[PDB]
Amino acid sequence: IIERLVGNLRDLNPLDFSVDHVDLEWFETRKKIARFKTRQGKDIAIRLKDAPKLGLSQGDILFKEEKEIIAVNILDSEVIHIQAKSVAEVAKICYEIGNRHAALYYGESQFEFKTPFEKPTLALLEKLGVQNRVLSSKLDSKERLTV
Amino acid sequence: IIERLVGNLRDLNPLDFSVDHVDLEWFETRKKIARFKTRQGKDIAIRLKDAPKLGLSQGDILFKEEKEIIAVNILDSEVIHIQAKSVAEVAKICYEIGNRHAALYYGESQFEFKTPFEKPTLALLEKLGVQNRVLSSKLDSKERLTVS
Amino acid sequence: IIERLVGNLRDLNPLDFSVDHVDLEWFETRKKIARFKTRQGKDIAIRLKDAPKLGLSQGDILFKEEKEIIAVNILDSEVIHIQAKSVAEVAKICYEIGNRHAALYYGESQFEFKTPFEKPTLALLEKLGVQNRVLSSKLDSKERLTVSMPHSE
Amino acid sequence: IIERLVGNLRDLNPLDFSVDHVDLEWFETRKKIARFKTRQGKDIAIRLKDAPKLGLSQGDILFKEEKEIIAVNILDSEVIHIQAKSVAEVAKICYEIGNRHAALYYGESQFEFKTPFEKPTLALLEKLGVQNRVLSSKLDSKERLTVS
Ligand code: NI
Repeated sequence: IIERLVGNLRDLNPLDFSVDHVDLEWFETRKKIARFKTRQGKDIAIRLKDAPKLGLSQGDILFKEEKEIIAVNILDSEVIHIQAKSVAEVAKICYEIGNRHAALYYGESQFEFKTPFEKPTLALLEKLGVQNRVLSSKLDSKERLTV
Repeated sequence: IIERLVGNLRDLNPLDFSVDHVDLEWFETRKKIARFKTRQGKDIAIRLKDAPKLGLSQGDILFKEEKEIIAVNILDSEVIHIQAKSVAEVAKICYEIGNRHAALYYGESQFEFKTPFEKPTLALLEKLGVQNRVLSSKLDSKERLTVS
Repeated sequence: IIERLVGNLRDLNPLDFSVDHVDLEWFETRKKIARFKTRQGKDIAIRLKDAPKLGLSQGDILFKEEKEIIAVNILDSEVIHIQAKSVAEVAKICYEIGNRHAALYYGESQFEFKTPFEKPTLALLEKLGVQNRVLSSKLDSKERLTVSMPHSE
Repeated sequence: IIERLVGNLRDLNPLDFSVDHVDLEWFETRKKIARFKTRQGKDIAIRLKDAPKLGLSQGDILFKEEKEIIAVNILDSEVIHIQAKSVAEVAKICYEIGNRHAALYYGESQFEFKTPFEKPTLALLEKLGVQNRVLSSKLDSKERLTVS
């Protein structure tokens, strides 16, 4: 029964280790009491203090033992990436989506923002006519914009 | 009844023209119709074709008889003035506010933003710890952020 | 690839059968295109000719060939239950929550109601003080309460 | 400057008095502070200590000198009068209106509620086959449901 995180694979870790991942959808990282069957059949429960608020993230270690580990993996989803030309054009998108109540994440870079696919968020984005694309990928809860 | 934009005395206009405007509070800027009595107690009503979708801007030139101008003044209001420290910070603000369903205006510099004062909001802005000042101020219908 | 329902188990079916439930979370019952894994091996896609409007329900028969059945189990989750004293009160909750854009479901009797636990939704429910216990419980689609989308459909 | 809700009229008091009325719409009762022109000529100096949440109700007695009084008349407005046939349906309605962040008031009959008139809100009410009827009427902020 897991209680606290031993950090992240990201912070090396050249692996090197055996890793059992725990495969979680994006909408599932804030779960607090939970039971899980791991990637390799294994069992693992979670009951956390100072649960990372924003959510659990890519490669979060639930369990390290010698060279054995369990990390969180975060399953890829359908996703609208967004490219604002300008700092104004950012504010505009963001308020807009806010107003919509959609979810919203930072991109890999400056004027990039990903939010889940939804046919009407598309809609919006075309209306105001912005640079988007749908790409199966990864919305780390670390990237989110507070509820 | 009055009908046409002839613009906005931003195109100075160091007057040259004795001025008499109507006073709308900032949201009353999108009546498709209504009547009021101007600031020097004169009369005229409204009708609306093609009046810019965002609302009436500051100094929207209504009437003209020689030099004697009838137009629009937007009263100043209590206003939260936000200074973002980074493009990230902006986005947060906007999403967060736009979600609140509150209303937003672009500011003076790239990173400045203006919304009506409320407590819920001010509050919020401090539970995110952005720097801002509460000021009394005009809100051009033109620097509003749209919604759709 | 599955097309439409074959009724429910409420229509017994005193099983007497081998149900292989597919396991839905509360908000998953309304997709019409999605790929599943039954409780045991089987792969299962759904493409739904005339989906029920409010969603899939408890043990709706997704697949009925011979004895071999595959029905919908709906997972449990933390529900704020709500028992509320009068028609006035009801009317508040509901309004206050619709504004919150939260999910909301008719409970067992005329006065009770269920909603997904979040913290805000609860925090207020005390802040205005209606009777409510939080319970691991099932949220039946059949018993929703339209939707929304928030603001304009 | 007025503070005092000197009281409210319906505590008879059956005039008894000359009473000058000042006429606001429902949307205008909200403020602690701002200014005005009365039925017969005049103009109001005020702020509000205990601005009863809700706001300025009907004939909340503002100023009072002899049989010389002013107080709040509130104008009629189109209103949607709703008759929910059961609590099942009370809930579906309330919720679905709150979901529009629209406005809503307790009724008079038992499964009656009232909300401003808006062409989409209407649109709503018929989709559900809830039965209503649009009437010009009063709106007591003593009757608006809250949102916290
Ligand atoms: Ni909303």
